[PDB]
Amino acid sequence: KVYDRCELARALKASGMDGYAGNSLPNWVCLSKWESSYNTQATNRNTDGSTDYGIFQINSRYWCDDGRTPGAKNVCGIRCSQLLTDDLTVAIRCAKRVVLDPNGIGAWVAWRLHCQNQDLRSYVAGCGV
Ligand SMILES: CC(=O)N[C@H]1[C@@H](Oc2ccc3c(C)cc(=O)oc3c2)O[C@H](CO)[C@@H](O[C@@H]2O[C@H](CO)[C@@H](O[C@@H]3O[C@H](CO)[C@@H](O)[C@H](O)[C@H]3NC(C)=O)[C@H](O)[C@H]2NC(C)=O)[C@@H]1O
Repeated sequence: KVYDRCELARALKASGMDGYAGNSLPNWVCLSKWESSYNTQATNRNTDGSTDYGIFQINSRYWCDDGRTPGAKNVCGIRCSQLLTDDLTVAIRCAKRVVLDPNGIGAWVAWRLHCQNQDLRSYVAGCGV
C-alpha cells in the first residue's frame, strides 16, 4: 500500500511513534517519505547481498531474515516479507527496536541526510494530529 502522508501520520501517532525514544512524529514521516515514498512494498538490494524492506527500509543483515543474506542476525525475529504488508504493526514494532540501539534514528541514512537539522513542521501540517 502507498500511504498518503497524513494517513501515515495518523497511523504512526496511533502506534505510539510520537516521542518514541525521544523522536517526534515528523521525524518518522520525513524518513518514510525519503526511504520509500510511503510504499510498504518498497525493496532495495545492496552491494553486500542485503536488502532493505518496506516503509522504513529495514536491512536484512541485522533485523530480519530473508534467507539470502550472508551472516545475518535477525534481531527483530521476523521474516523480511512481514515488513511489506499494508498493515504496519510488524514494521512499527521492528522500527521501535531499531531506535533502541545506540545510534538511534541515525541508523537511517535518509534521516541523517534529509531530516536531521531541518524544519519538519511541513511533514505533519494539515494532518490534524
Ligand atoms: C534502519 C536499518 O536497517 N539500518 C541499518 C542499515 O541500513 C542501511 C540501508 C540502506 C543503505 C543504503 C541504501 C546505502 C548505504 O551506503 O548504506 C545503508 C545502510 O545498515 C547500517 C550499517 O551500518 C546499520 O547500522 C549498523 O547496525 C547494527 C544495529 O545497531 C549495529 O550493531 C550494533 O552495534 C551497537 C554498537 O553501537 C551495539 O550496541 C549492539 O551490539 C549492535 N548489535 C545489536 C544486535 O544491537 C551497527 O553498529 C550499525 N553500524 C554502524 C557502524 O553504525 C543500520 O542499523
